[PDB]
Amino acid sequence: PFEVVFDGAKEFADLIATASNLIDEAAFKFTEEGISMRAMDPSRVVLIDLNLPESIFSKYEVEEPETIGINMDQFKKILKRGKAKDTLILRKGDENFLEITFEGTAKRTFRLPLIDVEELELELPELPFTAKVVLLGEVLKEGIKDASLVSDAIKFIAKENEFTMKAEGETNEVEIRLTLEDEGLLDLEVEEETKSAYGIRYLSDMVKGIGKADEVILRFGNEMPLQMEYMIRDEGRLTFLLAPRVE
Amino acid sequence: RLKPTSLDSFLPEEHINYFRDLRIGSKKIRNAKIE
Repeated sequence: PFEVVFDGAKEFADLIATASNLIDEAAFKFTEEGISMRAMDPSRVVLIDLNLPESIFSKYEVEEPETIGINMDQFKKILKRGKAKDTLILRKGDENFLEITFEGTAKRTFRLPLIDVEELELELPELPFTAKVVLLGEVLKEGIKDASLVSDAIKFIAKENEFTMKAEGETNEVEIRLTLEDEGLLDLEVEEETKSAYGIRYLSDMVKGIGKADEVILRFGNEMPLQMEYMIRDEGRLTFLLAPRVE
Repeated sequence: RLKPTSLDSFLPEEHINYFRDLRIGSKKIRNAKIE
């Protein structure tokens, strides 16, 4: 059982909404260090991994490591009805429900039924990534936006001295090239030349929460999933793993 | 000429089954909620 408090419900709501625009249910594991949410879209094309450390919570009390399972559409419709700086409370008893309490002005409570789930294993087994790219959000966002006008896939190429986002349609082609001389590329580490490709519709959703100045980390491999990590609204780390488009 | 994939092809079978099960669990719980 546990009780957690966060000041500013709609902040917390928005935090959750961003982390979950691709998914329908997630497993939240509560430990001492903090909350780790893990999820997949039903097609199992994207893995979503969110960390919220103890620190960001007014009160944070967790007995033993516990993992609950939530219908995320259900959870969001409850968090929706969260004032701007009411305090948010999340009580978990011994029954498989979660108590969502919003306090301030008028205090209301709701009971969210959980999903039978076993303990979450918190990990992301080291995929043999061969390229690391670190770049500003503004650039990554504009790359995907631009590509979307032209295709529904985008191709990533990392070479020793350039990173390139490539999209080809029936109408035209668009390309973004970065070299270390551009302000938009902070790091480029390429153990061997690496090419892969990804669906835009997925990517578009993944980058929405990213702000123009945030550092984003990309790791991928040849015809391999993309890992994308960034810090979200000064709270914790969001990490996506996205399946590639191949052949 | 670009075929989609899922993570089933890249992640351990056990991890996949977890969210597979989680999803089944989730679809069953679609209705009815207090206060």
